[PDB]
Amino acid sequence: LYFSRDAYWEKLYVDQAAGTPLLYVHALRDAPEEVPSFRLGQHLYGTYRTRLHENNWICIQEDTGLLYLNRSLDHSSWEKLSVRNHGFPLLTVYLKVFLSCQWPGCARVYFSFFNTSFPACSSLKPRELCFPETRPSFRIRENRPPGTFHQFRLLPVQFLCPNISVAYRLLGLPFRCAPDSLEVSTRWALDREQREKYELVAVCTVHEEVVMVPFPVTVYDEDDSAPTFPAGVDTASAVVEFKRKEDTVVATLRVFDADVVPASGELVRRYTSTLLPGDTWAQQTFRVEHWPNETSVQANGSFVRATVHDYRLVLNRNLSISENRTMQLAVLVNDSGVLLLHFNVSVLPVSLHLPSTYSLSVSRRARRFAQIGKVCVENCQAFSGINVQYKLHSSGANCSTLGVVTSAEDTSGILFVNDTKALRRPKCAELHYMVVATDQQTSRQAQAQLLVTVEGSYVAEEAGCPLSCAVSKRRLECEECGGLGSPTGRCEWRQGDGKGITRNFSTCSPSTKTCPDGHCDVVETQDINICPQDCLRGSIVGGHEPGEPRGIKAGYGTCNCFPEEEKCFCEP
Amino acid sequence: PVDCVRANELCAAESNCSSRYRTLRQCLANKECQAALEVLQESPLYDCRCKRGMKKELQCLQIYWSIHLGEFYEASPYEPVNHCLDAAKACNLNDNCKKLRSSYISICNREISPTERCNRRKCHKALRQFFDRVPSEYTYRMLFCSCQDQACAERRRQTILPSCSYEDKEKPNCLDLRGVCRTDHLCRSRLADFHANCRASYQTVTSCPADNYQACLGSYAGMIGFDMTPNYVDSSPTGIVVSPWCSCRGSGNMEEECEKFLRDFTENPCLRNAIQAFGN
Ligand SMILES: *[C@@H]1O[C@H](CO)[C@@H](O)[C@H](O)[C@H]1NC(C)=O
Ligand SMILES: *[C@@H]1O[C@H](CO)[C@@H](O)[C@H](O)[C@H]1NC(C)=O
Ligand SMILES: *[C@@H]1O[C@H](CO)[C@@H](O)[C@H](O)[C@H]1NC(C)=O
Ligand SMILES: *[C@@H]1O[C@H](CO)[C@@H](O)[C@H](O)[C@H]1NC(C)=O
Ligand SMILES: *[C@@H]1O[C@H](CO)[C@@H](O)[C@H](O)[C@H]1NC(C)=O
Ligand SMILES: *[C@@H]1O[C@H](CO)[C@@H](O)[C@H](O)[C@H]1NC(C)=O
Ligand SMILES: [Ca+2]
Ligand SMILES: [Ca+2]
Ligand SMILES: [Ca+2]
Ligand SMILES: [Ca+2]
Repeated sequence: LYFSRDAYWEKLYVDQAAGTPLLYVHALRDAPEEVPSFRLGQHLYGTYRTRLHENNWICIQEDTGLLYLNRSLDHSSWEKLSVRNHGFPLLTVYLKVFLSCQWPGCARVYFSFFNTSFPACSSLKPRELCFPETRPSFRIRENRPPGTFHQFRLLPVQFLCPNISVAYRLLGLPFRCAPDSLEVSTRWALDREQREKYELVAVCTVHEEVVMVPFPVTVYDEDDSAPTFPAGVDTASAVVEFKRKEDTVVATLRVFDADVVPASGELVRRYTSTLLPGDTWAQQTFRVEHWPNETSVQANGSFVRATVHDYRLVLNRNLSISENRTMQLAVLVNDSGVLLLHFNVSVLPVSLHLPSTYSLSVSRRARRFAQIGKVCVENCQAFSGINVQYKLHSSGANCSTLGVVTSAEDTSGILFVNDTKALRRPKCAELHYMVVATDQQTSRQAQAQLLVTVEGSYVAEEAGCPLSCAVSKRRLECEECGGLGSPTGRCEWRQGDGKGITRNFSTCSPSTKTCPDGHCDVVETQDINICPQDCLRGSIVGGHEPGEPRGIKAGYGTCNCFPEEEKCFCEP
Repeated sequence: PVDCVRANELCAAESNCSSRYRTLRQCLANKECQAALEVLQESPLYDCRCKRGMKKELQCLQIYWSIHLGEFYEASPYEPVNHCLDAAKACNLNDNCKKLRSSYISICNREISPTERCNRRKCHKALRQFFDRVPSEYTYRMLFCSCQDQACAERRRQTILPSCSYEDKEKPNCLDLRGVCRTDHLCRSRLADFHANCRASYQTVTSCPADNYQACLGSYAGMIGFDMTPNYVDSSPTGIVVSPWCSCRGSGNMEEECEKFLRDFTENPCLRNAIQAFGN
């Protein structure tokens, strides 16, 4: 038992006599034992869940399902009931109907009342003689014994105007309009899994006007579909090799289901994924994430929808390097039909050796905090959740000149000039360092050779030089003076364009590959005089756009910066 | 007309009314409920409203939803009352519109991370503070300005800055977003305010109740800055369809109610005719 709709519609007037039939109802059964009873709610509901009075004018026939008028109407009862609307205009009342307020356990019936009386038969258009204002829309389960769910006629219309010749007509369809009785029935039991929608055109014919009205039919679903693989895939092989992060999607698969019925409120409570136990290392390092998505599939030239569940497999912690294992994981799927999944996971350890000797040089004219070379593992861009730190050990322990800091983006170290005087000495000209590549989580480490040659000559800078490269504004004063961060000893000039506010802003940097890079690395952020145009937290004078954590993202004209006041200027 | 703040004022001045109010509040938050109901149907708390932009609107709504008994429509607790270039120029020549305009822009145009595009709650707070205390001849002129080409429609779409507030990574279910909006006090009251003033009608000539364009426009613009915050769908010059950031997917057997809930924003002749007649 279920109501075919949730809203029936009826127009009322003043002084309609008793015994006037109002409307029909329909309640299609589910089992061959069910008889539709119809009981009425004992309150004339007004607007927004407000009781007005008990029903005392409308009675019902439970057998034919006939709402009709028990008593007559007047102006006095309706002006009485309009008072209790509490500041709202009386436009539509409604009743509640039980059967054995929500569909399908209850059905509310609307009544749109007019303060005027019943107009004449010829004073009404046949569009207002055939069908109501609210075009219907029905709710039908799948795979149920069909019956009668709708009737066409307007009962007070033909009850008060019987002399108007009116016909109704429907156009391999299971639906049918019977002759000599304008009830609508359905031949066979239907399924949404074949087709979900049935829109039709019902034709009313008066004397003379032919009126076409749309007629939608919606089919509802039951859980008639076990979970199904797309094509035979039951397992998924994956290797946890380089990432080892707290959370990375390891394995991914799809499962088809034509059942839609466990919707998003109760979707967690019905479609169950269960990691089968057996090792505590899996339960401390793995989990299964699950969500569906609706897709549209074709059945007989139509487009119905179904659920494609996606099961992915997620890590739980930072896996260390020393893991040298493999497992098979088993997954239960419950579509409350019972499905099993597998995952061959292989967690392979990582070698941490380096090339043994990093032969390189450095010019003598360089200044403090100038980048030279890069120390890194053979797989630089493979590490995700493993911290690798770099240090130095000078051999003579007397000629300390250089240092290494580690960026955790690439997990790699960058050489920087720490001292000027030790590089300035002709004694410490070829230096031998033990670059030791360490680790934080598990103390596996390695080491390597660093030979560096102090090469070139030394020339003093100018008399009025500032301490940073970005103080200069023109091109000549940039390269004829030496700032801090450059390993060349002089500052470099990059020249932009006249295309307005661009990223290509003309400036003076230490290195044209490092300072206007758009990234503030570990080297530049040590002391804020090196690269102010990538690492400042300050104010900008001129049309520009600042960087996303910090810095100048785009400028106009020439851009110089005073890092002593955290101020920058941009002007052609 | 007694608002719920003064209704609580007259409620706290009496002993029986306060007793039945706290009794029904302990009931909701048989016979104890029904006696309190049949007493408090004559209270000043009964049929108390609130105001738009009033001081302590939150307490008024928390009092009003406290007496409410536990559904597509609900009762509104309120008083039932180049062109876009010129709109922005008329804003920036006044001082009150300029300050709050630059306030919500400089809040909502601040990217934090490459993942987090903007901060959500501060942007909504700035947009609510903009659309509460600005005179409505400035808000309606900038949000509703008649266009003929694509660039004007793009400026009109970018006015509430949808890159931070409106769009998200996904379009969730409209029914779930309705449940989230009806969980909160303020969003549920603004949604009931929109439902009471912007339904379609078969009797009135403009399909709007009381033929009131102003109440439907105020009920529209009062939803800005919540999770159910609508905007335009594209940069169409003449085609004007507003929509919240959701869709009909994931509906299950609740598809028809989701479509009917979405047709309030997509296919409302009342709201579209109100926008068109305001544009004339
Ligand atoms: C679901 O599938 C549609 C297909 O176009 C896609 O756009 C959407 O991102 C998918 N959503 C999820 C959560 O997978
Ligand atoms: C991992 O274990 C296997 C077991 O035979 C061994 O052969 C292999 O050398 C181990 N991995 C490393 C990096 O030592
Ligand atoms: C699936 O869930 C239902 C609901 O609790 C339960 O009765 C059934 O036993 C479950 N399936 C399995 C294989 O346990
Ligand atoms: C997963 O491991 C099992 C264990 O023998 C094996 O039979 C199966 O073929 C493996 N899966 C794949 C895709 O090779
Ligand atoms: C995992 O490693 C990352 C790498 O930096 C680290 O930031 C994070 O705190 C680690 N988390 C855990 C739970 O170990
Ligand atoms: C650079 O030199 C200073 C002073 O000699 C010292 O404190 C600092 O630790 C050095 N840098 C590194 C990375 O060792
Ligand atoms: Ca079926
Ligand atoms: Ca299923
Ligand atoms: Ca199904
Ligand atoms: Ca840089």
